[PDB]
Amino acid sequence: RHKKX
Amino acid sequence: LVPVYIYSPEYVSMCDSLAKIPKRASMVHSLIEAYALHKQMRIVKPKVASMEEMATFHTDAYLQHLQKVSQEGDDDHPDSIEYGLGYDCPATEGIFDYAAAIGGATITAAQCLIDGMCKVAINWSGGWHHAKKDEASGFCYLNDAVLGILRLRRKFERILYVNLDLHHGDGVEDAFSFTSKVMTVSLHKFSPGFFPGTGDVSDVGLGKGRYYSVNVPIQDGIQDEKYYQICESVLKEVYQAFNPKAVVLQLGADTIAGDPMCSFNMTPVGIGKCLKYILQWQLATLILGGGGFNLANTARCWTYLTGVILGKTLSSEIPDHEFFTAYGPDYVLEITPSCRPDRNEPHRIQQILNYIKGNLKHV
Ligand SMILES: [K+]
Ligand SMILES: [Zn+2]
Repeated sequence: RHKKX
Repeated sequence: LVPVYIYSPEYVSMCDSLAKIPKRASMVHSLIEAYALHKQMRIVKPKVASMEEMATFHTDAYLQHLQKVSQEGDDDHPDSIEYGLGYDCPATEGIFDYAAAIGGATITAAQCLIDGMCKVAINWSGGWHHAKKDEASGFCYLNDAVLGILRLRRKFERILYVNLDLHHGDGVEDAFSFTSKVMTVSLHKFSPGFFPGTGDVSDVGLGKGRYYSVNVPIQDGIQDEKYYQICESVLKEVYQAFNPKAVVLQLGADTIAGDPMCSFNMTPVGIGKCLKYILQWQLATLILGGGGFNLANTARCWTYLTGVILGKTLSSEIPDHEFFTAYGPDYVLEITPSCRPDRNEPHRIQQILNYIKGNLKHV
């Protein structure tokens, strides 16, 4: 998981 | 022959409530109306997606969770992190119904295309292509792009998804990773640490879908001329190899100069050339929005692109309307690129293109 934001 | 424009005042008001883009839907529609473009389109009120429609992609457990936290806006529910809710995707009160309305709007656009009502149908409040079957992601709660593609599959045997948003259209690519009925083509920023972290040129899909995913990884600072050269080269090859019967085109405006993400350096004119190239194929085309976090520039962009769809040249001056003061102090439609470097080296772009050509030989 990545953050957008 | 006249484009369909998916719109109602109630729909725009729901879309205005999305956490990361408040009021944006009103600004976009208001500017389109200010240029009188709606008078040249067939206005179609969206239908709301049914649970059965949503569940053809999303899981029951995820839909049930979204419905539950949506009822009162429980942004503090302990189970939300499993389902992707949290910082990027807060449990805004009503979000289930808002997302169902956006899903339904994209399905309505698809159905208009199936019925031959139009050759182009527009849902500028759609394009939420990061959501997974069981997970919110990237400001996306329901994947309206996937739902639209699945509706188009009723008639159109092969569908091309073209993503021009700054961010890799990973939810759509994942949904169709294992099939050859839908080809996905994504031009996006690709850099370790940059959301969603996927979409290298070597990502080509899986199983029976191998080579039916195309990814064009691009670096910061790209401007109109080079972007169009890339886009045209890839789409030329894709069109010949895949022979699509319908196109879903995602035009997120977070690539445009002035976006706070400050990554690409595009103007609406460059995106407009890509759009014109696709329109000359004369296929059923579903137009979606997506990201775009300079709200006035996103309205400038999508209004300009609506003009491109209609074959119209728009006046440079922003017309008087509800949000006129958001366009000061110059009040013009055109956007100027920033003075920062293009980090895309010609040899790298060429190798990416050659790699893609090699993949498409298998198609
Ligand atoms: K695919
Ligand atoms: Zn984006």
